[PDB]
Amino acid sequence: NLFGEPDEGIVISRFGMHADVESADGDVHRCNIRRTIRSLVTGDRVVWRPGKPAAEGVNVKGIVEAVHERTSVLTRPDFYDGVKPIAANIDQIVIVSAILPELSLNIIDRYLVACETLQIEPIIVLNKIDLLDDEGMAFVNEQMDIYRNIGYRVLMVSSHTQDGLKPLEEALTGRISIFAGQSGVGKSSLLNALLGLQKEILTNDISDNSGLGQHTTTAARLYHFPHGGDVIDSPGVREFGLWHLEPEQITQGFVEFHDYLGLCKYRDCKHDTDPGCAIREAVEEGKIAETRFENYHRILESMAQVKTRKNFS
Amino acid sequence: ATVNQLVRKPRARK
Amino acid sequence: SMQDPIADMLTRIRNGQAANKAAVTMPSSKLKVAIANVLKEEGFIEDFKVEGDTKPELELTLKYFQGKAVVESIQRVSRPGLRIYKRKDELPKVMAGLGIAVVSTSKGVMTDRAARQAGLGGEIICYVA
RNA sequence: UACCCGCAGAAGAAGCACCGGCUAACUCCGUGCCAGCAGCCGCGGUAAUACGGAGGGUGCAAGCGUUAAUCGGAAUUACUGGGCGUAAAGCGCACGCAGGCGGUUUGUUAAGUCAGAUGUGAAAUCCCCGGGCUCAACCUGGGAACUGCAUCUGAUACUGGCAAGCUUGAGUCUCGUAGAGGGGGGUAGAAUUCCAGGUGUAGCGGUGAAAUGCGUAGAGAUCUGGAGGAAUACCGGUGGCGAAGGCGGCCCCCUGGACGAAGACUGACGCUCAGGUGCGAAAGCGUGGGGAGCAAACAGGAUUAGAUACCCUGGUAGUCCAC
RNA sequence: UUAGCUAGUAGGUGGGGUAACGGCUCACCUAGGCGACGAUCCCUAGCUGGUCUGAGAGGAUGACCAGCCACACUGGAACUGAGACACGGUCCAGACUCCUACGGGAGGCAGCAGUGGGGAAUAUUGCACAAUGGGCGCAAGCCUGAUGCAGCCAUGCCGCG
Ligand SMILES: Nc1nc2c(ncn2[C@@H]2O[C@H](COP(=O)(O)OP(=O)(O)NP(=O)(O)O)[C@@H](O)[C@H]2O)c(=O)[nH]1
Ligand SMILES: [Mg+2]
Ligand SMILES: [Mg+2]
Ligand SMILES: [Mg+2]
Ligand SMILES: [Mg+2]
Ligand SMILES: [Mg+2]
Ligand SMILES: [Mg+2]
Ligand SMILES: [Mg+2]
Ligand SMILES: [Mg+2]
Ligand SMILES: [Mg+2]
Ligand SMILES: [Mg+2]
Ligand SMILES: [Mg+2]
Ligand SMILES: [Mg+2]
Ligand SMILES: [Mg+2]
Ligand SMILES: [Mg+2]
Ligand SMILES: [Mg+2]
Ligand SMILES: [Mg+2]
Ligand SMILES: [Mg+2]
Ligand SMILES: [Mg+2]
Ligand SMILES: [Mg+2]
Ligand SMILES: [Mg+2]
Ligand SMILES: [Mg+2]
Ligand SMILES: [Mg+2]
Ligand SMILES: [Mg+2]
Ligand SMILES: [Mg+2]
Ligand SMILES: [Mg+2]
Ligand SMILES: [Mg+2]
Ligand SMILES: [Mg+2]
Ligand SMILES: [Mg+2]
Ligand SMILES: [Mg+2]
Ligand SMILES: [Zn+2]
Repeated sequence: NLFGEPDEGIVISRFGMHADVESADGDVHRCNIRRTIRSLVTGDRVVWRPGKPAAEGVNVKGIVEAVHERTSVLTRPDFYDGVKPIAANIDQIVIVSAILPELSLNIIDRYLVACETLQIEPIIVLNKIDLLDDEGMAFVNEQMDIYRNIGYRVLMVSSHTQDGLKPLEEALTGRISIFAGQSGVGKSSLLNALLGLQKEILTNDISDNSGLGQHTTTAARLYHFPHGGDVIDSPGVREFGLWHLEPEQITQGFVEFHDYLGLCKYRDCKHDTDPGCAIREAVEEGKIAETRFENYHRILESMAQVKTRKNFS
Repeated sequence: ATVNQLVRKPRARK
Repeated sequence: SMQDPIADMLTRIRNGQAANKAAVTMPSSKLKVAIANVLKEEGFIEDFKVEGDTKPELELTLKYFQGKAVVESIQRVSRPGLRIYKRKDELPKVMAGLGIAVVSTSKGVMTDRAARQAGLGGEIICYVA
């Protein structure tokens, strides 16, 4: 009770019982939430009132009353958790990966399917590239040229080398960015080399395994660019929620496969066991790499095994 | 239960 | 083991009374005769006989109503783990005076009704309810 | 001063809490899981007797509610008057001191207990019958009570002590029977793996499917021979033995308990157990041996979103023995 | 989640000591004493007749009344006297405050009220020796913040309008 001025501000982080709300000038001011709020995410503009200070100048919390409309939203379902939004109100996502512990290609493919359902442009960014040789660097560059023909910008950086940070910052100003990736892929290290942020906490960095990666940093913490825009950190995520829509939308989740539709034999096609698939003929031609095609029906065979019990929102 | 047990130690009042 | 033979005596009486047994036997002693003779004179049992001199064996004849237990329940009161003694005016009654309480005093074994004219107290043996 | 006479006129003299149930009393409006309420149960997002207000009522009363504290309810530390197969609880088991308890017959002691009496348990408080202050509170007469303790005289059934016993408790002997009871020392034959030789050829191996691995230096398979290690098929079964954990090829040696038959014999020698004492699955630890197979960690290959686990090919510690 | 404690300690002789017995004290002699029926150590607490609760057994507690013990700023010591190791007696030390001419002295409200302070919270800086009890004295008489009273505090009980 005894609330303050209704105004518009940006929520810094989410802590369940309360949230960190930045004001219209840059004041870190933690607030709790209203009981009728169905969801609140990182970086969501809200209506809020900063309570009332009991001591003169010393206030404890305020409240967050209302939530504005969403521009975008990042909803990923989960077994026995349901559809949960992670972040919202964003224009650009930056897929951040590293060569250690692994560099998979199936982790890349289903963020592409999600961003086609959100009208967001993902950017492939590799880290930890200073540990490889030029024979190994040329092969990973060859594996990313397939991701360059399909229209996505590929910038290959390193935190301990500061290579290619300046072209990474030029296309990133004026927008908010999720640094999506797996556990221990160099998310927190790239936050240190771009921002110049306050070095007194500067992150939680424990990723030490035998051949694996650890997710030490939590869900999302908000900061600001020196030029403009916001950053959104991501958890170490190994999950794939494809409970959203039909497999017709899986065909729309890939860029170069748009221009090859309507060219096969039948009006409906599984594209794996059907004779005369023109998409399969494009892979056999070599204009589409077979790594993407074998992973494509791996997505379709994944929906033969995730669908099994049932789930609905 | 035994009376001879309570000779050594009575019932412990909380 | 057999450390309270009066409690062993009351165990054999209560079982055969409920299990429709016509007659029971038990090892005899001087004190078991001094209790069963009182129960014979108070209408609870019928007769008792002695058998054997180097192995004294006491016998009791049971008693029924229409096949119903005459002695419904009996309660050993004093015991070798805890002795119970009362005075001539603190003698407890059984079922407010219906049942009898066997109390052994210096004038022999008698009831609390018989201890009023005797005016003595001592050890309570059993509540013959 | 109490007390009493006289005067005037209802004149000077009633509030608080509750009202969903517990727990006495019901409707209306406002508010909209917000505000609030609340000892418990839990009430209130569009009809709330539970919030706020009004009407009316109920319970008390010159007081009424609230908070804090003690006991009762609470048999919820159970002497009266609780439980321990699964709700919390029977030590993993055994020996055994102190301690508690103890068959049967007689005599004795009168310790415990019981009977009677004396002394004492200050008064006040409480209880019984009274008296007094107009009444009550309060004050007070006497009695009872203070279930206590000490001493003396008694009774001897029970408990205790002493004395003499008795044999059914508990033990002892003989003749026997059954058993994977323990310890020690030999020994057997399959099977596994390794090694040697022979014949013999393209796969063996493994899985849901494959791969790692092995093999033309001839694997695998078969046969002969040898070495080492650990375990004992069938018998073998709610079968047996042991205090328990447990214990299984055969044979010898040492040794423990259990049970039955016929008598003889000691005469309660007994039961129980806080500390104390020993045994006590497997893992693990120290020292020195030993090494097949199996197998933490780990190696490698599939699986997968990742595989750390599952699956497979290997493999150290450990599993073996002594201390 | 305290198991060993104790050398004047346990006992004896002799001397000393107090009103009385006694390691109460001293020299000597003995090595015992205490203790799983709780010695010793630590923490807490005045106790009892009682009050309250409870059908009773029990349980919690010790204000007012009465009995006893301890204490009188802290610590120690002795005198006086029949009786004190002495609440309004003394001496010494420490602490605090006051007076002072700077060298010194004075003082003990846990007596009646009353102030400051603490805390949720507890009173008038009253009257009287009329009665009762006590002190002194042959008595008269004097003294008594004991006590008898009064005021404040709906603080409790009871009664009335
Ligand atoms: N050699 C090298 N190490 C790098 C580079 N970038 C990051 N690292 C190291 O990689 C580790 C992982 O970095 P970190 O940012 O913590 O990973 P993360 O993805 O944020 N982890 P999390 O999932 O917990 O948030 C760190 O030890 C960091 O120093 C790089 O370019 N080169
Ligand atoms: Mg991080
Ligand atoms: Mg009602
Ligand atoms: Mg109200
Ligand atoms: Mg309404
Ligand atoms: Mg009144
Ligand atoms: Mg309470
Ligand atoms: Mg109780
Ligand atoms: Mg119970
Ligand atoms: Mg249980
Ligand atoms: Mg057991
Ligand atoms: Mg005689
Ligand atoms: Mg009295
Ligand atoms: Mg009297
Ligand atoms: Mg009286
Ligand atoms: Mg009257
Ligand atoms: Mg006897
Ligand atoms: Mg073999
Ligand atoms: Mg004989
Ligand atoms: Mg070791
Ligand atoms: Mg393994
Ligand atoms: Mg070892
Ligand atoms: Mg002397
Ligand atoms: Mg007084
Ligand atoms: Mg007193
Ligand atoms: Mg004194
Ligand atoms: Mg003094
Ligand atoms: Mg004084
Ligand atoms: Mg005073
Ligand atoms: Mg104060
Ligand atoms: Zn097709």
